[PDB]
Amino acid sequence: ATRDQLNIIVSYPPTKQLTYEEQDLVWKFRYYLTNQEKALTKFLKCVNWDLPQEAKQALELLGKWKPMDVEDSLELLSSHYTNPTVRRYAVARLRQADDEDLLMYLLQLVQALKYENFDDIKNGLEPENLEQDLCTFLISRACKNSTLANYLYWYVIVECEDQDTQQRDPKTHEMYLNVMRRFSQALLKGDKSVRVMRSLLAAQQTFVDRLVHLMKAVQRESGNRKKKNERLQALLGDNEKMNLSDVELIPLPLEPQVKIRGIIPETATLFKSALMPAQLFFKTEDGGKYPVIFKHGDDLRQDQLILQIISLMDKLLRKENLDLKLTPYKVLATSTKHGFMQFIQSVPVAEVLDTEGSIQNFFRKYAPSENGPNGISAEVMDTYVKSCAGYCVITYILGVGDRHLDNLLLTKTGKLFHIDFGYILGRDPKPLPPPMKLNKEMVEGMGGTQSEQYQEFRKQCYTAFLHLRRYSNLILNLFSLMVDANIPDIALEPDKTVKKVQDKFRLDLSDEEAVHYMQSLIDESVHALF
Ligand SMILES: c1ccc2sc(-c3cnn4cccnc34)nc2c1
Ligand SMILES: [Cl-]
Ligand SMILES: [Cl-]
Ligand SMILES: [Cl-]
Ligand SMILES: [Cl-]
Ligand SMILES: [Cl-]
Ligand SMILES: [Cl-]
Ligand SMILES: [Cl-]
Ligand SMILES: [Cl-]
Ligand SMILES: [Cl-]
Ligand SMILES: [Cl-]
Ligand SMILES: [Cl-]
Ligand SMILES: [Cl-]
Ligand SMILES: [Cl-]
Ligand SMILES: [K+]
Ligand SMILES: [K+]
Repeated sequence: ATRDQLNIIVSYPPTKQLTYEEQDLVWKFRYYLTNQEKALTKFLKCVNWDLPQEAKQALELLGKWKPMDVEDSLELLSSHYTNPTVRRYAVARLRQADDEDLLMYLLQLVQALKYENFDDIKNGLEPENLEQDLCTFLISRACKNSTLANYLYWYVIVECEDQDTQQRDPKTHEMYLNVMRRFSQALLKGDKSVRVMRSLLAAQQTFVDRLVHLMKAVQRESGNRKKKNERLQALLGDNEKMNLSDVELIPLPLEPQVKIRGIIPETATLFKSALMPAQLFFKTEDGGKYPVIFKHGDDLRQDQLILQIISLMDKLLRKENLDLKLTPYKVLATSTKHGFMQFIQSVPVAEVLDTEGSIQNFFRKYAPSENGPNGISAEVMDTYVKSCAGYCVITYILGVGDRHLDNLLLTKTGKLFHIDFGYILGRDPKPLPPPMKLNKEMVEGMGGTQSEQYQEFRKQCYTAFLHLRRYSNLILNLFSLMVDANIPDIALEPDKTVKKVQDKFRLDLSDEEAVHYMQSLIDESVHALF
């Protein structure tokens, strides 16, 4: 009875609001839940931190409570929590995570700095252990891991440049400046290995500055795209002036593990789109090539968030031994006005239909198999079905809209994936958008609704939906740290952002019911087509 109600309360998503009755109830069975790590956050939510006496007893129970998982500690860094001890406790719990998991959360943790003590961040500048705040922790971990240092720098530099924040929230703007100042300071006071990282960061910044200047200069050629391409390739050739073809092996901001010698001038060209982004081939240290897209005049931060979340969702699926052949390509804003994207060799589905008439034709042309399904390589088909299922569930959870055949891309190995996430969290250029985004071309690609593939596709959809639901706490916690970020589709309804994602998980349904729900969603989406 009562215990049953308590179990339901602790089972609530981290972002669900407890009623007054639910809160007073939790406060009553405090000592009866100290050994339930998943209940710690619910107790903390039910404490009046404005009352000295109340907070004192609460902090005491914190010390005797079974430590909470790192995934749940993210909740404490949200704006909801202002008690320094709780926030310090959250950092102590985050310290228990390795750098691979920490990097999965860094984007959100940089936003969570908005909820930290600004004066402490500033005062730190030269004129469970709980001595480190978030800023100190991130800087500490970055000094030990150049990959974390890379993303910390760029994530924070972008927030420093944000002119919206500068005008509307000068205090927050200054804080991020102070964060950058604290970072530089720590680097200059570190070991030889640490200090060199600072100059590497500076080398990256100047390279990006010269690339930006290059893009503007290309736009000085008033000719057609061919003429602009010739201007681009010519300017890239002059390392004396642009200094972008021969550099001192600096980490690639988009992917710091990749060291680059410069950009191949002769293979650089501009896309035929309004902003004319450039496809650039970086020369890597081992003689290889890393193709990127560099876009100027666009805020990539919404795309950056979605691809960071898709990367996380892929890793989660992979952890559960489910590889759905996803394409979490890398995105890095280098400013609110420009950034990099990892280029994935592929062809938009609209172009596939224009040139080959169908996905299946395309597959047969490049991946034929006599005994394969519909004369298509079984491996390619298996990749297509899995990637279809993965993105079908992922785009559904994230509420991605504006879905057409030009932002649905396909590789010759069978990988299908989505790009250009200008519409997320339920927004769409059109009203009454389909809840699930499963077009006829996709279903035809796998052999139609009568094909076994289809059935397998739904099976994969079920599996993925159940797996991701298990991580709804982590995913919702990360989104909760984004509610105040300068992201268009979040800024529109900040208060409703987490709810919109939470509802997609249908955590009110059991696993069995959730599979039925997914099936319905798939079947009705296919019926609409039909
Ligand atoms: C024709 C027209 C437009 C595009 S954008 C594109 C592409 C490849 N990787 N990637 C990663 C992110 C965004 N976009 C891409 N391929 C084409 C082909
Ligand atoms: Cl009530
Ligand atoms: Cl109380
Ligand atoms: Cl703080
Ligand atoms: Cl570095
Ligand atoms: Cl402020
Ligand atoms: Cl250097
Ligand atoms: Cl441009
Ligand atoms: Cl191109
Ligand atoms: Cl053009
Ligand atoms: Cl990314
Ligand atoms: Cl193409
Ligand atoms: Cl955008
Ligand atoms: Cl809409
Ligand atoms: K990839
Ligand atoms: K078309």
